[PDB]
Amino acid sequence: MNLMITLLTNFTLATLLVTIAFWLPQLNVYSEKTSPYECGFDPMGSARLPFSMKFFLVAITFLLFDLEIALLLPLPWASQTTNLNTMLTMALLLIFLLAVSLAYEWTQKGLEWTE
Amino acid sequence: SRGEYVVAKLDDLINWARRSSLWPMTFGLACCAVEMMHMAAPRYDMDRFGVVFRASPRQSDVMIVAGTLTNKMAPALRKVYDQMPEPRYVVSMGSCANGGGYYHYSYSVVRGCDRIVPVDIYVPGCPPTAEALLYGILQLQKKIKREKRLRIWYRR
Amino acid sequence: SMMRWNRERRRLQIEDFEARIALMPLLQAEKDRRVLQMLRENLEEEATIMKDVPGWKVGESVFHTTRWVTPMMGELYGLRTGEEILSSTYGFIWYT
Amino acid sequence: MMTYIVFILSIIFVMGFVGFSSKPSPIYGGLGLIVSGGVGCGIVLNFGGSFLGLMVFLIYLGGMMVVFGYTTAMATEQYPEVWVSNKVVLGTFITGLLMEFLMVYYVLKDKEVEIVFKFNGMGDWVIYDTGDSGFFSEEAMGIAALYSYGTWLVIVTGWSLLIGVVVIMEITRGN
Amino acid sequence: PFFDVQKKLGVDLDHWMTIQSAEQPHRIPARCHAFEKEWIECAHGIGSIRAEKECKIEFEDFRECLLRQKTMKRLNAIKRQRDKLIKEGKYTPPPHHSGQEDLRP
Amino acid sequence: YPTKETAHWKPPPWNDVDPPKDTLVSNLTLNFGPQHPAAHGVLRLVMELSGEMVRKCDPHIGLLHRGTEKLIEYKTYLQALPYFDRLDYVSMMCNEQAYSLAVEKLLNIQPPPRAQWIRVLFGEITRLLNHIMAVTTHALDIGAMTPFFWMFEEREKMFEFYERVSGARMHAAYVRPGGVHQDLPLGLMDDIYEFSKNFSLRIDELEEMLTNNRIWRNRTVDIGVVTAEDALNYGFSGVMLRGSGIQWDLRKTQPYD
Amino acid sequence: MSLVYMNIMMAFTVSLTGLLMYRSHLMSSLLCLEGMMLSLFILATLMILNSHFTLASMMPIILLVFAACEAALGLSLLVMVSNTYGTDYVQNLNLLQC
Amino acid sequence: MWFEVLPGIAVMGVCLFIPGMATARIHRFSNGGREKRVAHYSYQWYLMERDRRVSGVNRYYVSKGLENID
Amino acid sequence: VAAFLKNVWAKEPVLVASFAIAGLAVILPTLSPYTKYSLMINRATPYNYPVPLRDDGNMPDVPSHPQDPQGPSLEWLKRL
Amino acid sequence: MFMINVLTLIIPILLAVAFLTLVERKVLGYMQFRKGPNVVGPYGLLQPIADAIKLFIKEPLRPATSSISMFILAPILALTLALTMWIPLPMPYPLINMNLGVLFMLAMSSLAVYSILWSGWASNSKYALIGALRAVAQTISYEVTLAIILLSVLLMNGSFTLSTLIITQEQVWLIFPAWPLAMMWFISTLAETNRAPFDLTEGESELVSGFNVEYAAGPFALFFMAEYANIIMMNIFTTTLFLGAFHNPYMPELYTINFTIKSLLLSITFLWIRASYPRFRYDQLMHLLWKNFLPLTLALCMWHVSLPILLSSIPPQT
Ligand SMILES: CCCCCCCCCCCCCCCCCC(=O)OC[C@H](COP(=O)([O-])OCC[N+](C)(C)C)OC(=O)CCCCCCCCCCCCCCCCC
Ligand SMILES: CCCCCCCCCCCCCCCCCC(=O)OC[C@H](COP(=O)(O)OCCN)OC(=O)CCCCCCCCCCCCCCCCC
Ligand SMILES: CCCCCCCCCCCCCCCCCC(=O)OC[C@H](COP(=O)(O)OCCN)OC(=O)CCCCCCCCCCCCCCCCC
Ligand SMILES: CCCCCCCCCCCCCCCCCC(=O)OC[C@H](COP(=O)(O)OCCN)OC(=O)CCCCCCCCCCCCCCCCC
Ligand code: SF4
Repeated sequence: MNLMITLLTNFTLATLLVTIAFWLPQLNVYSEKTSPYECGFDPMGSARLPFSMKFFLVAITFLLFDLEIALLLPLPWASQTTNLNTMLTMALLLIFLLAVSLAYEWTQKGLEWTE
Repeated sequence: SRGEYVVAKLDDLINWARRSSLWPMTFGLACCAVEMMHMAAPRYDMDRFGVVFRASPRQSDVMIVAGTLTNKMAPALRKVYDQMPEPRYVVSMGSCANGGGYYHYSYSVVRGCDRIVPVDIYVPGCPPTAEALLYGILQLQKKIKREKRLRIWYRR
Repeated sequence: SMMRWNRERRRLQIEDFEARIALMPLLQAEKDRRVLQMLRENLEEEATIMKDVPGWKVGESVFHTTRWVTPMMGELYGLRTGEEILSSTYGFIWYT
Repeated sequence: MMTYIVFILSIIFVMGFVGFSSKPSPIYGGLGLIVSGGVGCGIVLNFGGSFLGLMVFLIYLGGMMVVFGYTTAMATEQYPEVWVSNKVVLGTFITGLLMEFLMVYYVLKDKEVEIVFKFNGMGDWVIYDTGDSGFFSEEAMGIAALYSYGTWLVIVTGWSLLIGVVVIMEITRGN
Repeated sequence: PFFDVQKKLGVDLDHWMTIQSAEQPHRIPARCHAFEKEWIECAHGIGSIRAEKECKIEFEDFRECLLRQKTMKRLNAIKRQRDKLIKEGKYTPPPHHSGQEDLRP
Repeated sequence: YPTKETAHWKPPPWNDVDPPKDTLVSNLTLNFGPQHPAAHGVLRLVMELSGEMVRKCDPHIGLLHRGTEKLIEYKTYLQALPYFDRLDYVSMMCNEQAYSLAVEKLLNIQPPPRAQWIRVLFGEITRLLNHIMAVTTHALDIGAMTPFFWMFEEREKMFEFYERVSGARMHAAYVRPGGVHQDLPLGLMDDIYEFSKNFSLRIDELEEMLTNNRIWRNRTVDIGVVTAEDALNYGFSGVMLRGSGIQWDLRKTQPYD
Repeated sequence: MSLVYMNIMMAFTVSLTGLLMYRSHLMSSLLCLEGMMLSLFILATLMILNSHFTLASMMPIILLVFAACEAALGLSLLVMVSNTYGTDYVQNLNLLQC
Repeated sequence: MWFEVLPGIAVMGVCLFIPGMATARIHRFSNGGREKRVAHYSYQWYLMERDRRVSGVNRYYVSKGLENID
Repeated sequence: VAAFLKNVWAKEPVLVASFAIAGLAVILPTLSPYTKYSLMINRATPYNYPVPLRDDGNMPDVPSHPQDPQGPSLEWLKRL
Repeated sequence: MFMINVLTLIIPILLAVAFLTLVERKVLGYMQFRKGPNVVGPYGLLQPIADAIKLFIKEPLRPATSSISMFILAPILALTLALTMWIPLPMPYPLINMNLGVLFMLAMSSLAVYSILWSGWASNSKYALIGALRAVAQTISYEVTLAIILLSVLLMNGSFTLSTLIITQEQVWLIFPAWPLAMMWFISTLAETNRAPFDLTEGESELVSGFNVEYAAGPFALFFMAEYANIIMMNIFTTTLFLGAFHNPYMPELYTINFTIKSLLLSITFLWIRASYPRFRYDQLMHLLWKNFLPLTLALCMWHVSLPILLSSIPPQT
């Protein structure tokens, strides 16, 4: 119960400062103040254009490696077992498979950025 | 009575908090920009007075026009001034931004930046020294101290 | 240094677990008696509520066996107030 | 009302699901799935499995941020229909919210509904257990026993992930 | 084609997980371990047809242990009748259901 | 069996490979404008990018075009002399020396030896000022801002030398056709000697904080590589030529005073 | 059963109708797919934790692992689709109609 | 000199001293002069509610010794 | 193979250190004799309740008291 | 009396945030041969007050082309995530004792990125989108190595509980058997907090002001105190992980003062790192945590899995 009280206290502390930052001071709002900032000059096109990304392969393998380390976090509890040799072998084999995947990406120029 | 006392105290508080937290934007054009960053050198060190650069116009308070304002630069200067939130202040540096200076009769030089933006402090020189620019900044601070905005609101 | 301290911590952990094991039978006896008393209190009040309803039999077991089953959470605290509900069901999970 | 805590969390769960299953824009779909993942972690944390909730929250947050990068690269347009900008999206969002609140009102009145299974009206505190777990947590010990019991599961999962890296690298080749 | 390799070779790959009454880490029992044991031992080696005909009581009792339909049904009946009795004015709750009775242990 | 719906259905290609149908890829066109700490005051780089790899750079200039070389034609030589201070406002005295050398070549007169030695010494001082600003501003653009504040004290000291010899910190108007305007005040060269004594240690600590840092090396080892032939063909002069391997210097090949 | 089961399967059905009716965006259907896997995860772990099937606690981690693997496969196929055509619209995949 | 930042550093020091000491004092007050109980696992929770039941005040930090028994 | 080791230590020492550490971690539990002590320590941790067996009459190995001499003791855990 | 505890936690951390801005400006003055703010008050003690009052009387300036909902929502999320970050930190008693506190920090570290991402996306700007995608790349660079470093360190602790980390190093410091893990942990938290040399988001040179280039005063201050609370608690997290102090259950103030001095020295070293190095590229950082940190971390994880089995030094999980 205490965690929801703490989260609510933090949230209404955060939203109190924003609400007093929008109604307190004097406003002079024109159709020049809110223009997008492009270092002093008018922008040449929209900001919603496709902003192409070069590190797509690293993002996909970030998903796969995040799941690899998600599988790996039960290790402090798994060290409290009786079948210690099998647990040690499977932990070592999982980490070795992670390293094998990383090395195969490294040797195949997958981590190098496109263009 | 009491309301005038309260609004005078509130005016003093907000004037101190505004004059002790001047954030100028990184904006220079010419020789006078080199003199401004020589004012920001460790010899004079305007960071002592709470004066620290902020590159974006949205997070700046005072605009320092240091350099020559040409015809190709005037719409950019005006736009950057417009994007600066209220309250905003303008300090003119050097003879180029004051009245054109050496290039007053030039075909492509705006004769003074006061034709584009409302200027508070004019700092003369070519270039004005770093002590002169610090004097202009302190003059702008003393000008901010003499503002009676809530007093005017209460009287109106 | 970490090896020495970890082995000492394991010895202390085994000592704590031994203390808990020595405490288990008394707590188990009180838990059995409290559960049976609460079930009897719920059954004795179930007859008072169910007097007008036809086709009802008090103390009916929904299972086809006579084997004792573990009492369901709602079978124990079904008639009690919401403070005890929050203290017993979500009490340990919510506790700090 | 506080006894219905998992009910309120599941209603926020379905609200986020119908918010992002209208498919307004994948940025707002990402926000909706972030909300749904967080409140699902909450639900399974009141059921006791804190580790599982923390893992699903962390994994979905990472995946949602990567796919946010993807839609800022790939799935974007000039004027994204964030919400209310399209007729069918607003219509289906309102339809889903109305249907969900309708069945919540129905189950909080008759205390029993029949959609294809049969669902009861009380809170889910009744189906808990009155015993103690001793000096261990059941979910943590199960996923710990993954290493000592599930060697075959470890083998097939690691092999599938390694060949998944191989698969995604030999898909984005171009020739 | 259920090419059962596990019994032919003598290894087990997913046999330890498939039921609720198998071996658990330091023997943590499930909620309905006994009912699963009874239903499993009732219907071993007799086939599926004789399993659904000759172990219907054990299976339906185990299924009631799993989802608990009838338990919450009876609880709903008791709760609804108690609420109607409270609202109408023919019943008063006892003091030990009100918040204090000098609890047992 | 062809029908109305199956009228535009062409058969698939023989190799089952379609032409790539190359639509415009819509490169994002950023504006590295003048209100930017990276751009040196006024520089409108219209920049066509594929996300962040640069595909085209078009530096629009002329935002500081004052039209100096018309007002020079409208004024006398002594009046046009201060115009050369404000072209390169961090290498002023070398510009004064260049203008004076051109006018002295046209006038068939030469300065006295002491004026020449003062000119060369103060040109070396101006070279120190320019190189300090160049290295420190490059480091500030990269991200290391401590050498800027470290060496701007020395820049202030050379500005004090300029003011002592001429009365102005930056635009001295000191080197004129025919020599220099004024003789050196007494005691200036001793202070120059003290400053020159300590400046080696100043350069040493700047170099120690910059030249061995691997973060500084990664931003400079393979950036902006120019071959010698394109450096000659594009009109590059000075430090670019000397860094690309061309053994060229005007102080050794076409010497002055 | 419990009403939390009602809401979880009702969320699953919402995301199922979301996946099966396209809105001219493949990535939104991918998001609906991840929503369905999240709902499966929540339902599985709810019943597993309620019935105290302790050995089955390792299962939903594996299910979510394979969910993310198939999500990564979907994203890679989407990179190929967006590299062929201008955008990721599902109406551009109509070459196999003749 | 270089010791003039030490005002702000000492202010940060006391500002980080405040919350830990505040939590320590609040835990030592609202738990009858003793440390707050840490219930990591359900056995400790069952023991804490056992004390809450034997205490008779519905407040578990009121601790009954062996003088309660006959 | 010494020249290759010198070259790879001259070029990428981080990969050499990682390969050495991983090889050490793989091959050390095979040759070390302290792992059985860890096994017995893990086995001798009492998570459950040690339920007693019914005394039929022929079981002299199992003790009747926790302070009886017969049974598995933990002296080695004290000494180690 | 829980609300009093929450208030006495959440007010001093933002006061210390303001005074950390003061101390950072003073140290960043004093290393570069100059002074800090010493004009406003006695040795400049009133500068954060003046900055705070100034930022809350300036114009709010919501852009017209920006989606207003996410534009307002992002700084609230940033401040709330920085404020709920501090909850399970034991000094020596945490506000909320949690069985799994480390995973809670990891999940909230994942969540706090989204404030930066949505503030970049909502403000219709190209520089803001550039900063947002740089934040995305930074997160996919650092997160795996951060989680696996913390996993391979906690294997000697026995559990994810932060209070057990006090007991597990009451004999010797944990920086001794995991000094390489300590260095890569320090670098990973340098990258997490968007501080130099891994800024790459609020770059004032490659960009103008990064993802908050359109945010005027007030809302911008929320990001400022969110980031400074992040750096303070991350130094506190490192201090708890590797530099545990002597704890007396009768006098907790000894542990509080020892811990406070160590975390202050860590923040001083943090600002020391800030004023010494050039900024990296945003692809050179990706080639740093993957090509240099990840293989050594996998090797160290093998080592720290096999080592408790090796020395019979498996820590208790209770
Ligand atoms: C909190 C407590 C203190 C923490 C320590 C750190 C405090 C001081 C911080 C200093 C300033 C850091 C600023 C940021 C720097 C960022 C760059 C950086 O660090 O990059 C990492 C750099 C990267 O180097 P690089 O960038 O030069 O990489 C070159 C790459 N190529 C060649 C491809 C071009 O170093 C590493 O990656 C090393 C990581 C640590 C390794 C630790 C090894 C320990 C010893 C192992 C055993 C050795 C013996 C031999 C084998 C024996 C086997 C039995
Ligand atoms: C109904 C009754 C109440 C009525 C309402 C008013 C309540 C009080 C409001 C705040 C205080 C108002 C007075 C402010 C100062 C007035 C005097 C003044 O201006 O003094 C100037 C002096 C500096 O002089 P200067 O010209 O700068 O000199 C250059 C250096 N040689 O300045 C100095 O030497 C220092 C000035 C310090 C000002 C006070 C301290 C800061 C403000 C603290 C309170 C507000 C903030 C609280 C916390 C907010 C969240 C962080
Ligand atoms: C058996 C031990 C345990 C094995 C399983 C666990 C492994 C843990 C560590 C995982 C490492 C993952 C990444 C490995 C990548 C290897 C391939 C690679 O990328 O090599 C590149 C590197 C030369 O660099 P370059 O070509 O410039 O790379 C492009 C830009 N950097 O190429 C090289 O530097 C050479 C790489 C191959 C040779 C390495 C030799 C290391 C020898 C250490 C001492 C002996 C250890 C005993 C075991 C035998 C190991 C061969
Ligand atoms: C539109 C944008 C979004 C706007 C709204 C934003 C809301 C705030 C977002 C930030 C907070 C998100 C929180 C997500 C769940 C976090 C769970 C957590 O912190 O668990 C920690 C702890 C674990 O407990 P354990 O370690 O098992 O020890 C107890 C044993 N005695 O657990 C405990 O100690 C248990 C304490 C009670 C737990 C109750 C159940 C969780 C309540 C969740 C409420 C809804 C959260 C919605 C988040 C939306 C995020 C987008
Ligand atoms: S006023 Fe003088 S010093 Fe300043 S920019 Fe103009 S010419 Fe240069």
